[PDB]
Amino acid sequence: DMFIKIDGIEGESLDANHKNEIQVLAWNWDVAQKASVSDFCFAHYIDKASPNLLSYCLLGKHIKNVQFVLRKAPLEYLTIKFTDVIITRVDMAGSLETRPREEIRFSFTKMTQDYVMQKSGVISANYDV
Amino acid sequence: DMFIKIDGIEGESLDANHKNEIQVLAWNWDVAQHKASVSDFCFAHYIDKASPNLLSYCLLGKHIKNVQFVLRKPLEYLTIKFTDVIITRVDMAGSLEDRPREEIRFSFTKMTQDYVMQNAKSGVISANYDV
Amino acid sequence: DMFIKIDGIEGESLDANHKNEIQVLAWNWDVAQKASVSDFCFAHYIDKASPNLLSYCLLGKHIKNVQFVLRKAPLEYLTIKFTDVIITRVDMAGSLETRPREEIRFSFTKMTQDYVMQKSGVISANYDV
Amino acid sequence: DMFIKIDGIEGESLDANHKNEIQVLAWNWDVAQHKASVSDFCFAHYIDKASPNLLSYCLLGKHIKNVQFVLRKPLEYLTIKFTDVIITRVDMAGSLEDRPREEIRFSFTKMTQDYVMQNAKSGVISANYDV
Amino acid sequence: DMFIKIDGIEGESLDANHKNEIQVLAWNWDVAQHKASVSDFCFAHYIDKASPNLLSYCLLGKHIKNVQFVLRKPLEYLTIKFTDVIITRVDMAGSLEDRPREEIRFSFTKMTQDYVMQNAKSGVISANYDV
Amino acid sequence: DMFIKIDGIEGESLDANHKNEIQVLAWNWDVAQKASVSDFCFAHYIDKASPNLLSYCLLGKHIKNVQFVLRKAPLEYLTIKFTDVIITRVDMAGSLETRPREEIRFSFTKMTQDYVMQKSGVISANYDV
Repeated sequence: DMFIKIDGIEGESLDANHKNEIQVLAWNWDVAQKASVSDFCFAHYIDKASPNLLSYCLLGKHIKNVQFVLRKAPLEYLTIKFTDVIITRVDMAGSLETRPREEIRFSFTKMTQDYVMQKSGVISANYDV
Repeated sequence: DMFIKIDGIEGESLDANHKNEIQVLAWNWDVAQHKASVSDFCFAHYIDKASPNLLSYCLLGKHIKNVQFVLRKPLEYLTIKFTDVIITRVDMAGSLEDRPREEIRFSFTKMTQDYVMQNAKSGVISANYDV
Repeated sequence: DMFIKIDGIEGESLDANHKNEIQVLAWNWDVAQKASVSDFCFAHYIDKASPNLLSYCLLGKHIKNVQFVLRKAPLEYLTIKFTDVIITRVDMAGSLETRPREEIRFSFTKMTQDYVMQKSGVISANYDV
Repeated sequence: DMFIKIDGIEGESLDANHKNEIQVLAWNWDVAQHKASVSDFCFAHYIDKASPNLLSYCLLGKHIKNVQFVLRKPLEYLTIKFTDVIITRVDMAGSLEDRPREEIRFSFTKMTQDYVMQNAKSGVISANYDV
Repeated sequence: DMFIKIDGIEGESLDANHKNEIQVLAWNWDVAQHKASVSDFCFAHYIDKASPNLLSYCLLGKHIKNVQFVLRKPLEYLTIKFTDVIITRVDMAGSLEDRPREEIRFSFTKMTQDYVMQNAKSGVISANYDV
Repeated sequence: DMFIKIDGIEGESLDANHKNEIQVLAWNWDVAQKASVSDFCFAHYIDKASPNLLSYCLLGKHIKNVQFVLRKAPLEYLTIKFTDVIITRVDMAGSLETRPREEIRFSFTKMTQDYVMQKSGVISANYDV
């Protein structure tokens, strides 16, 4: 299970620990070679958050915190937290065979990546621009 | 179930609530921030009653006042309404591994997107935009 | 069933209503953005019309009328008629698994697109350069 | 069944009517009008008796007088004959998911294409062309 | 079975002989002669204990003294050891059709490659190279 | 069965007639339009020859003769012999599902291509730069 919590933009997950967050279907992020850091990318079904992701994109409205979480099917073993997020792309599509989905890309000035070991410690990275 | 209702251009859906609109097979649309860059709306349908009218409006650059696109579960949970539409592309194709189909792309000056929530509606979340 | 009737260039269909016309296997056509109108494209097996499509292509010989028809498997629900046609490409290929086929592209100065409703009216478009 | 007979370069077909010609696995050729632009004729065969001769003629730019390509149902229903041929390309390849094979492309100054009709022949329709 | 042991960056393999190293899912590396052009070494692993450290070293341009990559049948038949490594790329991705994974590419100033032969070891064949 | 014998660089085939040569998994070569002659290309599993192909590549060390042979599954029906060979590329990769493999490309100043007919004669080609 994968979830993303976006300040001011609710989704519709019915998970007990992530109520009203966005269920993530796919994601990616990369960093190359002072480094070149790409937009963070996720996919979700078109849902409650969709019209607000579109507005925020179209306006360049800033989002204070975003939190992305991966859970084993129930340890939340990976957490990435982002600051000063800007929604930079919204891509939607559907066909006749599940619901339509949308891919979102966003920028950020800071991040923290926490990985949780087992129950042992935590290993972490962060970055700033 | 997906429908598009285009002013002046009837389709041939036999759905009770969408009689004579166009049944949509697939669609896509995007927006990116380098003012947003907003793509043409794209959809596919079988070649039908609407096709020759769509081809004319395209060839002539003829404006269309209102277009309404709807997805349904049976809740109509997403509606996108576009204003002042111009048909920018008509691509048709068929093969023995079919009915032939056609992709339509179009311009617009404004749009509204409404997502409708329901509980076991409660409400609608909306966005709108204007060139 | 799909058929194309080309002035002066017979095919070998044994259909009762389209005797000696060309059976079409695939086709496409597109129009974009005064519009940009592409060549009309069809595929057929290499047949009686093939050497004449090749000659006409190689010479730039003009063809007065071409008629393309789609039939439900028997209403002829779509008709496209073209004027002043030029054969602009001939592409042939085969393998070991049905017969070889050939793709033909042609230009035209005019067209009429008739769609037939049911039995009701007709809706039509045309264009000229 | 597909055969190519190339002057001076025997293959190893064991077909009765095409003894010692080259069996063809695939081919293609095209012509487009921007004088027509006419592509090299292309075919594939297994690496065989003809291959090292084909490779020599290519390397040397050696002219070949006549090449005859035939498709058969058993009516030989299409024949293309080429004149003054130059081998412009030899690409060979093999893998454990085989016999290795080789694609050959060639130049020509003239060609004739004959399509033979039969009823339950009646005739032939032909085209020819000359650089 | 494939392992990579990276100085200062533990993984979480539970293999007896490679405890706390990184299990590798796929890799690639090449060298071409136009001094040879030598590519970054590339590998993939599941997102694990090593990932945030790998991401830090990348972001900072932090040098890593020794990296050792091993393939095993159970003979460890190929070992490549690299010296003075810099992490040049970190690409991560997940989907519902999974654990997410991550590709890592890295720089190096020297490497040694040993291939170990055995009979029913007898020996090792080696190559080494230095920028 | 496909084999390649490289001067000074042994492989590990256990075939009786090609003991200690390199088992080839795939190969290709092409010649186009004085002709443009590509590098000869073969794939093999990472094996005894691998570290020496890498060294020779990295040094530009010359190899006097290379012999490539194809055998029916046992007539050796095709032989290509190369002179003054240079290893120009080494590309390795593996995954979780047989062993890793490596692709090798090499240059040469001369070659002879012998094809064996049946038992009849031989047909041959060669080239020099």
